[PDB]
Amino acid sequence: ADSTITIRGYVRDNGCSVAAESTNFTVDLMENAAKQFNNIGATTPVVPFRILLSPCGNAVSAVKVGFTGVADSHNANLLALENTVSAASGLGIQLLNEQQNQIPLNAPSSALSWTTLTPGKPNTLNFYARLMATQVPVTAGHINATATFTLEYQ
Amino acid sequence: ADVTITVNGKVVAKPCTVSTTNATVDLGDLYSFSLMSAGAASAWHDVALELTNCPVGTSRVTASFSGAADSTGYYKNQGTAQNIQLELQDDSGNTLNTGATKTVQVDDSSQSAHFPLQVRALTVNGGATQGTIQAVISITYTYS
Amino acid sequence: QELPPGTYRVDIYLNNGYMATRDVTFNTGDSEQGIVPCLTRAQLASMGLNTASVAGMNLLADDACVPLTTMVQDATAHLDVGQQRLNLTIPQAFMSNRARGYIPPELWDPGINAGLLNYNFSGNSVQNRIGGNSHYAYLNLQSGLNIGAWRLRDNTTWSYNSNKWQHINTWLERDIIPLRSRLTLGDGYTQGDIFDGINFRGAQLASDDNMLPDSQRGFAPVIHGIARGTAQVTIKQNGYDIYNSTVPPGPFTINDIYAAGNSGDLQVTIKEADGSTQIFTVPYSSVPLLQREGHTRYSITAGEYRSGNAQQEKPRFFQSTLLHGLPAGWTIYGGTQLADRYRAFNFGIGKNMGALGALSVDMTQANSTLPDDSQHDGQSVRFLYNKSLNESGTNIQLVGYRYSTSGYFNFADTTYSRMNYNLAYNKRGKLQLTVTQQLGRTSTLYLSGSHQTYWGTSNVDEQFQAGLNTAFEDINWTLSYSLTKNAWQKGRDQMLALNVNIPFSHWLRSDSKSQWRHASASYSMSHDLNGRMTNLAGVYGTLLEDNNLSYSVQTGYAGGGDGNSGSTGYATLNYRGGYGNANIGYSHSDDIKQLYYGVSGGVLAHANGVTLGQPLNDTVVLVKAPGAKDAKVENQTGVRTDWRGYAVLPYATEYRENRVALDTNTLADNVDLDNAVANVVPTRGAIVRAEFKARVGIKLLMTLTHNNKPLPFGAMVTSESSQSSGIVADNGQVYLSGMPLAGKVQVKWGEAHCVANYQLPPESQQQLLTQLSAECRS
Amino acid sequence: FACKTANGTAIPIGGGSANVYVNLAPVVNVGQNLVVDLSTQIFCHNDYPETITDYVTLQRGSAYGGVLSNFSGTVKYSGSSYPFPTTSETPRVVYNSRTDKPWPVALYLTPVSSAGGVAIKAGSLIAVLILRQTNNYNSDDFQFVWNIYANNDVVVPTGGCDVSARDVTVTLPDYPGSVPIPLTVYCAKSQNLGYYLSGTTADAGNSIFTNTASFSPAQGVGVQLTRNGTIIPANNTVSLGAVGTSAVSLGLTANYARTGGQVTAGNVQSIIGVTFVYQ
Amino acid sequence: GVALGATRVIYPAGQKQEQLAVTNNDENSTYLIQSWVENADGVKDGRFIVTPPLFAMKGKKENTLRILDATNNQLPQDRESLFWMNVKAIPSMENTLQLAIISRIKLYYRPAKLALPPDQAAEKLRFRRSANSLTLINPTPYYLTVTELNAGTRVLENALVPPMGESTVKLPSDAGSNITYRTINDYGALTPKMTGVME
Repeated sequence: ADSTITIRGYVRDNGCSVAAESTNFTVDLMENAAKQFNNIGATTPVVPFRILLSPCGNAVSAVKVGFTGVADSHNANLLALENTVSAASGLGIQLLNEQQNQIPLNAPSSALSWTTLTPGKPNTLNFYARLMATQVPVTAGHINATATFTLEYQ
Repeated sequence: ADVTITVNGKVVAKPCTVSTTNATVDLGDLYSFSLMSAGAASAWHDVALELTNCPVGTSRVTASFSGAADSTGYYKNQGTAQNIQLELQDDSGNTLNTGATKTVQVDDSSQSAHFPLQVRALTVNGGATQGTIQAVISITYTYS
Repeated sequence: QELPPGTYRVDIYLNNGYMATRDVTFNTGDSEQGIVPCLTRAQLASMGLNTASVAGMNLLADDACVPLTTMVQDATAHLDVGQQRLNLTIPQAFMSNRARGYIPPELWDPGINAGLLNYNFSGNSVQNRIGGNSHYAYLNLQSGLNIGAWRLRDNTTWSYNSNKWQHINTWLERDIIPLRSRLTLGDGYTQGDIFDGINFRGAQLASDDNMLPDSQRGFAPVIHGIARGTAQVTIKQNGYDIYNSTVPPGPFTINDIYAAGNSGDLQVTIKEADGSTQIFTVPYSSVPLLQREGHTRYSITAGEYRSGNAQQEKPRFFQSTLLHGLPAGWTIYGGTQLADRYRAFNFGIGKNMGALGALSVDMTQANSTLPDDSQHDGQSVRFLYNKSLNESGTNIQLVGYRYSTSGYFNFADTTYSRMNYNLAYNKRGKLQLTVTQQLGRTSTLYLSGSHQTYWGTSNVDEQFQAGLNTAFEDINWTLSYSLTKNAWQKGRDQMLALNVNIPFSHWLRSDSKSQWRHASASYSMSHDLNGRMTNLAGVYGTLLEDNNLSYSVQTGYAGGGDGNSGSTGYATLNYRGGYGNANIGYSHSDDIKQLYYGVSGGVLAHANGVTLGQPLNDTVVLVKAPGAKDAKVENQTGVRTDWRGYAVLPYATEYRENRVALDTNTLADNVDLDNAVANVVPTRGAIVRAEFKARVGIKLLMTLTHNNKPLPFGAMVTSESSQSSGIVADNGQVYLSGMPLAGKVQVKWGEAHCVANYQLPPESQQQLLTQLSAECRS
Repeated sequence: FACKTANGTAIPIGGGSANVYVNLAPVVNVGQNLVVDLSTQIFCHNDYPETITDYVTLQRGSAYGGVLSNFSGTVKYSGSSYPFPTTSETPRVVYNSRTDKPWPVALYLTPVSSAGGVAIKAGSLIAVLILRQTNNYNSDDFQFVWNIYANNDVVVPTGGCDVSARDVTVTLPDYPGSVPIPLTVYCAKSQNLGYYLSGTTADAGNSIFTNTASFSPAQGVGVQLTRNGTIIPANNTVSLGAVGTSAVSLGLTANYARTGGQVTAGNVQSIIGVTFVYQ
Repeated sequence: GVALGATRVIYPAGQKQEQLAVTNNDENSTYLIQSWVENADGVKDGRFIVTPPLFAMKGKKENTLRILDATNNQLPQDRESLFWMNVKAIPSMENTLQLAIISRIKLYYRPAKLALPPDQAAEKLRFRRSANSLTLINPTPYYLTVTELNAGTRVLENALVPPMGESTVKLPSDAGSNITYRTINDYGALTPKMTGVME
């Protein structure tokens, strides 16, 4: 104690590193050269796509999720594609959760649910999506679109 | 030699002056995101210590540490946050434990010396709690 | 799955891990699909394979069809051409750069070639009641100069008291990167590794540790195993998962994480994907002389001797040191000393037994020629035991003993000029001991002792300390005892002393803006067993905002023993100006009355001029952002820019990343940057610029149309007038800055169409932000 | 004629020849220094004063003994200073008394040093005395050598002045203590005198002797001296002036001296000779 | 692999801008950032200024974002104010599909010199144990961020209570008795469990 030594400080909180998954489409007129099926034509091999909910904070524990996109005209619960001459015709994209249940588009925050999290240790969302032949039939073309996920926090 | 005379003596070293007594550095506040892995640590930070005005013959001084370490051997935080330990070494990269000691030389001319030392912090187990941070260490000296 | 053998365009994986997509030729052979590719070693080294990790591969050709499943064990290839992949399973030892936090060294900086001064004057004046006044004058001097890697340093001083130069210290040095090492010419001192620290002038070539990822620094036991299939191993210690990873199949080893022998021992738990776990535990203690295996530490030292005694000689010499890590805890090491009247040779091994605590014994023999030409041989031996932490909070930190013959002496014992340093009473043996004990939660006791025997005289020098800490949660209880005793003199050398420290923040509002949270006091006492009981109170802390100036106040009282009672007094202020640092101290103790002053600083000869500022540490970054005036560099104390727009930081780690952050709130209303954060990896002794694109001028949002439309999104804009350039938001909006008041604008999105033009009224000047709307050319 | 003394009374060995064990008072004198009176010791008597009167003379060649044997003086035979070494035969002392009567011989010394002296141990040979006892009784001459040993170790003057003592040992108050050096010198006679120094120096200015520390050596500081402002170069004679019987001090003060640079703490030790000059 | 400074923002009165670090960690992928604030009604009206409002980021970078006023004191200074930061993250550049990511976080404009020190607010929420419901009344000028509602046994729902406000929530009757809960501090951390007082 002839000399004295001191450090002070705090910890700053940090959010979640969020990594996505881009899915190519390679179905290539299996569904559409065969069908010729009604506007409920969501016969399409779904893809489990993941969200890397890692790393995160600690008090980060339960949040609210949500999605925006161009609602298809026939079913607003389908994603319309990009308005392209090189595209297909008569399709709308259906989202499915990890339990394979169709997800409501553009729903307000009042209906949302607290996605409970694992503090510290990593998490990952593993969902599905498919193509629903709205018009009968579907002509060939490109399958291009964008969508948006927003998370409102804890 | 008509008469021969025997003259004797001894010189012993006295306390010098300090230059200071009052080291304190805050480092700002960061992320247990960035400190998530077990055994993650901070960035080092410099500290120099002088002691001046030394009596004649005084050549070497041992520095004698003191601090509150936990069972890691690294120093326990006294702030509210947890899982967090402290890291002082020399600039020869050698662990400065509580109670420990280190002798250095003294410059002949300037009657003084300095202490090139480095400090950072750490987690051991990773994923520390969030809160406040407090740390105080003491040091005495012996002379040579 | 399966296509017939032949050449395919296929996404090459490696345990599902994509590398590239090569046309690969297949043959009816041996895999999961009955087919083998013809791969080249040039492909595989371009794929992740350490080629020399598999022996027998250098003797192959460059492009011969690699028999990998046979030459390499636990190695499978599997094609899946339904998805066109090649899932490859390899034992991990055949890859590289698995050091977490690896840095490629070609990313390292040389720096600039530039000069350097570092000065300091200081001094005091004392008034004596008997004798009067006393005035002292010492200026310090540290220059340097760097060209690429040529690192030249000199220090010296000037003197005057109530009176001249003295040349002190100089060296030029340079590293070699593939040799991983550092050579220096000039003044130097040796290292206390096997032998003793020796000042000299010469050549000194040493392996540098500080290139390592620090996960390699320190010893860790290197862990071997073989995975059957893909597994995941968790590793624990003290109940904490100290390591986890999923692991591929195959033999493997572990060169991993920072060690802690006083964390207990290792809790290894190997979950193969079946669920079967391969459990054992791993011991760990350490010698401070250990090497992690594969490392090899060395130095090559030669030159002429330097001391500082007139009564000696300065001859030429040589000395060599070398160490290399070994299997099974064994440890070779060795250097030797080769000089004129003299030769000296060590012999080695130390070892960790793991279960029994680490231990080392070594022995050196030397040949000597005394200045009366009596020539002798001798031997010496040393013994060092370690035992780590037990469950009872107990650590054996060091056990040390050394012994030598009568005929054993040192090279330093020889160096002299005239004959008759009392060499008839060399030491026999030396004992030292280091153990503490964890005391529950809120206490700790430290225990140290050392012991020293001599040939000839019957006198032994000993040293002892016991130090105890208790903390009641603000309250710092300190109680320690000292006891040494010495041969050349008489008296039992002891002291007992105590302290409690108290802070002031722990009583007030933590968000009160009082400086009084940054203040504290303490009170201490002691007694000598010999009359003198003494005590001390001290109140100290920080000051105005940056705490660059700060205060210390104390006094104590002395009593007993000699009848020299007395009060004290010390008051000291230290300020750090941006140009350099300066303080004034004061003592009064009633006979003693004295006053303390001193100013340091550092000077930079660079290409853009000369920079002045605070003291220096060995590697400094230039801050280049012209136009800055008073710039808070974040987490940096006393660090601002000049009136020009430049600054420096001496603060440096190296071979490691460093981060440069700036306050916006300290900025002026008219200049902008793009990223206030920079990052470097420097080497040792270098110089970095911190360049930042400043934008001086007026700051402005506009919402612009053309063809009665907000023009399409994300287009590119430049100023014709200024250099500044912009990117179009929605609604025909773009923010820009660094601008003049009147002018013209070029905009490209298709083929460049739009050209706008403008003039704001000048009264829009006390506003940082202005807004308007207009149209284009096209 | 039985003789005796008080202190040693060493044996009449080989007839009337003998050793002796005597204490010493060698005295600085003008002309020739006193060494030893023998009437202080030697108490001879005629056992029969009635039958015989012993006629004891000394024959010549009775010299000093040991290293003393090369020297000259006088010898106060019956109080009469007859020249030394004995080159003639002296007259007789008659012995006709039962009283152990003193034997009147005192020894003198031709002084040749400055104020110097020769220290002699106990028991060593000091002188060789060829005496001769005839008698009135008959022609019983028997001639015999009285050899001189001591019972103590005494310094004899060889010069004509004298000091307090020849051996002073001091230790400083430690750093930066300096001591006045206590010693005074008188003479038998007013003599212009001087002195210089001796010992291995450190400085070329001859003002700093070295520390010849034996164990735990302090270094960097040697032996500086003064008289009262006066730093003394070695081997340079400072005068004294015409000094006689007054014991006068030399005004000296011993001092540290920073020889070189880095100062080694520890123990300090040096022994210094002085040399006295007839002026 | 993108992230922000933190979650929650105070704009104190008297301030000039607010700084906000945001960061991508990945060293190749490029992103475009839109930034806009809506009110507590979720309506974008440009009342506060985020610079740079639109940009891109390739490689492992960072940006500090400054936020300014554009209202000039037209707001009820008696209590704090909620707004919504809306942060659009765009992957930059074959039959594919991707997502954009928005951070919609709060904003608390704190005015100058309100009465109660905010720590002393967590004790001032009063209640009314009403039927299958609950009334939960804020007498104070603070937004109130409550969780861990354990009315005896049943772990219940999160709540925001307006400054000078209240809330009424649903109650399943198959619960325990005592209101036990935690809330959030001014630093995101959990305040301890407390006890509810109705009537």
